[PDB]
Amino acid sequence: DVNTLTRFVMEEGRKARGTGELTQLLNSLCTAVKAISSAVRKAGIAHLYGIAGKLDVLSNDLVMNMLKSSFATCVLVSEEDKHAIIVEPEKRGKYVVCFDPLDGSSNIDCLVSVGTIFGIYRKKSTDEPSEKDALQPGRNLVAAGYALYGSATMLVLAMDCGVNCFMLDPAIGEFILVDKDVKIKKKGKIYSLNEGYAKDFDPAVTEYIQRKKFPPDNSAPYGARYVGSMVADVHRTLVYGGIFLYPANKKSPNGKLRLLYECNPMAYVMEKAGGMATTGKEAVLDVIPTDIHQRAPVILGSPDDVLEFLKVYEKHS
Amino acid sequence: DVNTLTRFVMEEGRKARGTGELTQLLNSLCTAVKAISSAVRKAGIAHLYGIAGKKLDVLSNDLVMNMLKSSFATCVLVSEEDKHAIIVEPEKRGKYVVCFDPLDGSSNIDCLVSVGTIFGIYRKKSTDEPSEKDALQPGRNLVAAGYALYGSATMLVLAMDCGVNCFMLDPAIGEFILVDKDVKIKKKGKIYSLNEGYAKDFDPAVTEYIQRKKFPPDNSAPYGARYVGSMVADVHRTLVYGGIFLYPANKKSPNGKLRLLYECNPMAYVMEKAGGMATTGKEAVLDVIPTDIHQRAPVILGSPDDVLEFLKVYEKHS
Amino acid sequence: DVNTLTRFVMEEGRKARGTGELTQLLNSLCTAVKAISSAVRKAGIAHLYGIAGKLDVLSNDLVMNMLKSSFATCVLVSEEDKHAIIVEPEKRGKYVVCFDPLDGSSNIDCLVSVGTIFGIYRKKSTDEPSEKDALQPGRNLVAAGYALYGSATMLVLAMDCGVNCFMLDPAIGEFILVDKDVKIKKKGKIYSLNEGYAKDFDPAVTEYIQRKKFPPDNSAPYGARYVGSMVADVHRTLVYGGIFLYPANKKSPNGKLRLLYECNPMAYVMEKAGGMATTGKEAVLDVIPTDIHQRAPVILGSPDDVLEFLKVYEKHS
Amino acid sequence: DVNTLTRFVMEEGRKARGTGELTQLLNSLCTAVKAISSAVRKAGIAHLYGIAGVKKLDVLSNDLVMNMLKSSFATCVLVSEEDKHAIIVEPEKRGKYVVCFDPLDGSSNIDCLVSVGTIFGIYRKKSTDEPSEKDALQPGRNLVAAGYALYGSATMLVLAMDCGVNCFMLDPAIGEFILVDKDVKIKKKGKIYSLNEGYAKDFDPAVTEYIQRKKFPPDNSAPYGARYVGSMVADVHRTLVYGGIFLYPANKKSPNGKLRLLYECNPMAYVMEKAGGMATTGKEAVLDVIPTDIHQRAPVILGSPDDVLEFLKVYEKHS
Ligand SMILES: O=C(NCCCOCCCNC(=O)NS(=O)(=O)c1cccc(Cl)c1)NS(=O)(=O)c1cccc(Cl)c1
Ligand SMILES: O=C(NCCCOCCCNC(=O)NS(=O)(=O)c1cccc(Cl)c1)NS(=O)(=O)c1cccc(Cl)c1
Repeated sequence: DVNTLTRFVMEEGRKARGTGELTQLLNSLCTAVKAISSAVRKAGIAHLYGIAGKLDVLSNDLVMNMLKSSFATCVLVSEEDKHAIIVEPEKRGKYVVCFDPLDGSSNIDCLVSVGTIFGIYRKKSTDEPSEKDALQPGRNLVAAGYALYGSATMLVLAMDCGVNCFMLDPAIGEFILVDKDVKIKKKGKIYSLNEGYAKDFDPAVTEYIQRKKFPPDNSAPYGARYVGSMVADVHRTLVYGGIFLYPANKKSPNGKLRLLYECNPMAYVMEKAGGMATTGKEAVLDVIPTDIHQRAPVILGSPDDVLEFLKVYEKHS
Repeated sequence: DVNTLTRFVMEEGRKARGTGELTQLLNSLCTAVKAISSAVRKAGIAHLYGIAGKKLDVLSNDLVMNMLKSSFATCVLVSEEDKHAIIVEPEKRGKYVVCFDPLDGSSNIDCLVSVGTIFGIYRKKSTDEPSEKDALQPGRNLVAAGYALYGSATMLVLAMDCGVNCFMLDPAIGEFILVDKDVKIKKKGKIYSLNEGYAKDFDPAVTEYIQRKKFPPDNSAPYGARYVGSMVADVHRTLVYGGIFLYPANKKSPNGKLRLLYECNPMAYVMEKAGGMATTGKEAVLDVIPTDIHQRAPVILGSPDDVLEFLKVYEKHS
Repeated sequence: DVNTLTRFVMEEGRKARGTGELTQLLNSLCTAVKAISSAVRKAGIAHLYGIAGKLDVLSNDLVMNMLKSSFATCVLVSEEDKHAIIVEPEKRGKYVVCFDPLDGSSNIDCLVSVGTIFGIYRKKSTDEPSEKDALQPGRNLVAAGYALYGSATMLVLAMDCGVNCFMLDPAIGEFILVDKDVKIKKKGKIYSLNEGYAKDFDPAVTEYIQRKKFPPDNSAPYGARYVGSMVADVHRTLVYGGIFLYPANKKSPNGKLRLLYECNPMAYVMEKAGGMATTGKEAVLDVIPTDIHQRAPVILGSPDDVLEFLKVYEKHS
Repeated sequence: DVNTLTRFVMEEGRKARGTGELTQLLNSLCTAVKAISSAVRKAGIAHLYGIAGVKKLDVLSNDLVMNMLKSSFATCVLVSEEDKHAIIVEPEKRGKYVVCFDPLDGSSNIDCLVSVGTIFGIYRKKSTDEPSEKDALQPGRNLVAAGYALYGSATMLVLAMDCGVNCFMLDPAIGEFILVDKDVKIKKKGKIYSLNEGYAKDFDPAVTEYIQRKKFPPDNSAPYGARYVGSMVADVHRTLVYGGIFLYPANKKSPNGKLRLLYECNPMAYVMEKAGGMATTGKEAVLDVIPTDIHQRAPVILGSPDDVLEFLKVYEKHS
């Protein structure tokens, strides 16, 4: 039977005997994602160019506004906003959402794939909502995932039931379930990181990547791919297997990607698909945050590959 | 004033006193590209999954083939998807030869990587009966070339004698809107792009060149690295931001991997019309004289300062 | 604050402490309407004409399949099907749906407005579901409405809480609430019927139309509009006021429109909007059907206008 | 073989050995029509209702047609239903054609989602004088091309030229007008009549008798059906496809009718005649009226030729 995101979350909710509030959140989020997709594919650009005589800000406003009006959220953390946004009392629900509304957009002038990353927590205390409600370890996530605006638009939704992938049919504005309960390969053949900054690599990263290009045995060297857009690179990692690295170094001892709305959601998707996500010292999902914009190193992907990285990493520690 | 692809080529043709045949070709191609874009973004995918109770690269080929045949502007069509050249039936024969890659990069489309359509347009040069040999022209002979990139948005980049112009597809109205006129690439960039997974097979010149990007001998900042693995995406980034793109020969591909007629030549032509460069290492891509419609070529292309720097390293290794 | 059909029905259901089954039905119905709208506006028609080298049937297939897979329905009556469709046991829910999947399509070759009409009943008996479960008076409706595929696509949904109008935004595939708790004008200035059958009119209709052209109280004559597509004519009646008539004639002594899936849904929308709908002898919603395809005369619209017709009708007994 | 509006006009132009200027006009017009269609179907309406935290359609449509036509380099004088005076195209963008158009005909009732449309008629500038409003004061006989876009259940462009009438369906997935009906001809006699009978008390006696004949046929034939959308493009297009008659006639309160000659009556009369139909004011062919004011009204009775002739017989009978 055909299945849409709307029908899927309703049915997972009836199984869980839920009240429907998380489904309202996700419905509102999907509406925002269709609106972002439409703007990212440049619907209406002819009007900007005078036929009748910003993008990351618009994406942020869409997500912010749909979530606030969902009546399901109370604290909203965005990559685009210095402080957490506190939902006004009359619209407050029980969930905390951290999101990157248009990840990768700094290079959107070249039409690179971009995406929306999100992580959904249940508010844990009864105190007045504040930034501290978003300072939960990724282990506490209720749901997380991303929309990828690539050759097509796809929503990847990870929850306790696993990882499910929904293709946006723009003819009708429906997310169609096309990949159910997806699992990542145990071991891949692609490595993904910015090798231009090799001079700053931690010595363990240098050795691990050397082994991918120059295997000490008779295996074939890994292929290299690096889009420079986290959603594109992580989704390829999910589909094809392999490893994605944005690691710490001496100049950036905490990495550069942001824990709350980049690393944790991707780490959660990965673990629900049978993959791994490490900072090098611990699981990303076990980091207890102290700053809503704090950075974390991340190495994620096929478990055999992540474990091999950790072997080399331990060797230099 | 607002300008569309349709209006633009018609006006360039009136300037040149043309008969309208190349405009008919380009109109037909743009119709195919909009249909390809629609299918690549998965419009109607719900019907495949049973809402009411062809593979993309095949459909893309059919769209380009059929639109070009019915344009009455072409006589020989070479496609990545077809082993032999397609000879247009006599009643629909026009004067142009088109080599194209209908959905470049589609082998990884299952991860939604950017994909694209690449095309190069020649005038048929011989008076012989149309045949595969009509497509064996060096890229220097191109009349027009370019690509559609199906990325975060769909864009058509069209290079001609007048320069390079970029048109954004507005899917609300099915129009390509002129958004970047007479585009020129930066003289020098800060990004290098190649599959470093083949580092073990690199010839010494490539190895040294890449070492210079990571460990600059003048202690300037290292280049950043980007490699989508989809040629249209990487070349378009190279055009927009500058830098250098490399697909050199390796042990799996001793004659390079990218295809001369419908990947390297069209991108080389766009690059040169934008003030960039494109070389095999031994000569300009556009100067290679093809002998086989699917033959491969090594390619190094992008900002002129960067390609020239590579060629100095190449000369150093003779 | 912005509101979608998805969010609206979900929020009405949470207010009512519902189990979500009617929402699943209405969500499935909205998906089908968007796919019908896409096909009616001829998205993809270029493929039929060979770019790469039925409409009422498709609409019926879209509604049947989405409702079956909603797990909310048990009996389905369609204009297109001789007998009621009984949902297979594993997909059975508690609701009965009568619908006209593409009303007006007989004239779609001239691109007349067309529409989808639906009425939703709860199954009342514990017996195995059967065609007889749809033989309920319109008084028993739980929800009803229509999608109009006109200059734009609009879904009008009537329930106990009133009538709400949602515009389909085709850029994002969302029904946006644009008219809340709609009420029809007490009296309009437009009458709508096929005057081509004047030779067959009952004397009461003849006299009423005479009053519209030659007003006895010195008011201006009514304008006449008759699209010939019931959804288009009824929606204008809702928006501008006035009266719509499809009375009996010699070709159709019981009228021409079908009680279960044309007259009843429109009568229910009208009454929920403060309007009226009568056969001449009784309220449409009070007719107790004995055949799922039975016909009924219908006079509906602004209450002052219908009452004036009934005043003339009673004069002729 | 598939044929699009753009491909069709290029090929008609190469046949005529034309310079392409009219094709540029028609291309620009098609771009505006696709943009009108998008706005009419309410693409983006969610932004008006606060999804992220504004011209009326008839204003937007006029702006779209005006701007696309000016930038076509193919026009010199532009007459719009929306503008009191003709627009004179600036010298650097002047071409040889005069365009009269109604950018969103029927829009006054668009709040009920009635079918609406865009109507256009294209003239060659005949004089060597400086371009002025007078260049639009040509009889419909002089039309080079005319037609309409109907935004109904689907969007269709009907284009009438010397070669006949052709119908192109807009495929909104790709923004292409696809040729679906070639060389269209109207039925010789129809079975539908179309006019606002609510104003019957003001009818001219010939109209009263003709409509009486449609409802109470004197020869035991079947009475005609009645249809009246109230949007001219929708009613005229149904008339083209199914046959019959459409009436917006003069009366004593409105001796010149209500519809506008230059950008409503003339283009529809031209489409009808190119399809083998008729269009009359009652006293003469619409296309033969010589206008003196760009916004002047004309009565119009059009459609299947036997039906129109029957009307004219009734009209002549009442002198
Ligand atoms: O999804 C969840 N539950 C499923 C839905 C059940 O609750 C629906 C509440 C609204 N009620 C109705 O609509 N009722 S009605 O009869 O249809 C009705 C009555 C009157 C008017 C109308 Cl129009 C309709 N729970 S969850 O916590 O969000 C959740 C948990 C786990 C995973 C996930 Cl993904 C989500
Ligand atoms: O584009 C080129 N020329 C532009 C104008 C071509 O005009 C030919 C079109 C056919 N003629 C008309 O349509 N005539 S009409 O009066 O409008 C007419 C008459 C009757 C019915 C109608 Cl409906 C319309 N030349 S080129 O070689 O292709 C070329 C060269 C260089 C760069 C490029 Cl990009 C392209």
